Amino acid sequence: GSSISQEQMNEFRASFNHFDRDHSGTLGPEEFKACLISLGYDIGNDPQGEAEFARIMSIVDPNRLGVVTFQAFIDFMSRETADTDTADQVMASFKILAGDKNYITMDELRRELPPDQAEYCIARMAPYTGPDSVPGALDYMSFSTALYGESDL
Repeated sequence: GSSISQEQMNEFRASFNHFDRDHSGTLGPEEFKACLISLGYDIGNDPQGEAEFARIMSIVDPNRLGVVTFQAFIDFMSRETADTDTADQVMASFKILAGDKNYITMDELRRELPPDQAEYCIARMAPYTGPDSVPGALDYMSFSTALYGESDL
């Protein structure tokens, strides 16, 4: 949980691919900086953008290679996306860990999003009372078609 959606990695890969027509797999510090703008970042020829870009280049390239890889900008994106989610990635992730069962426990889903994101998930996930049921059993498969946190929406 707390990660990229299918549509998110789509535009991330596409923008790096749009700017990196050489398919080197890496671009320069200015090229990748303008590549963020394509996603909606105010980081381009602005002194504030330069000030935060200075942080970014130090993370993706502490070796001062003078280049940034697709995976390297993702390394910091993973830190900023820590406190946010989308319905796509949260439902998708449960199926990976609960593919062994037909349901999820509150304990198991807390591994995916340990902060209050888990509590916000329990507040919508359908309850489970099947043969393998435990007091914290929730049917994640069911969540896709039914939720109760927004019953009056």
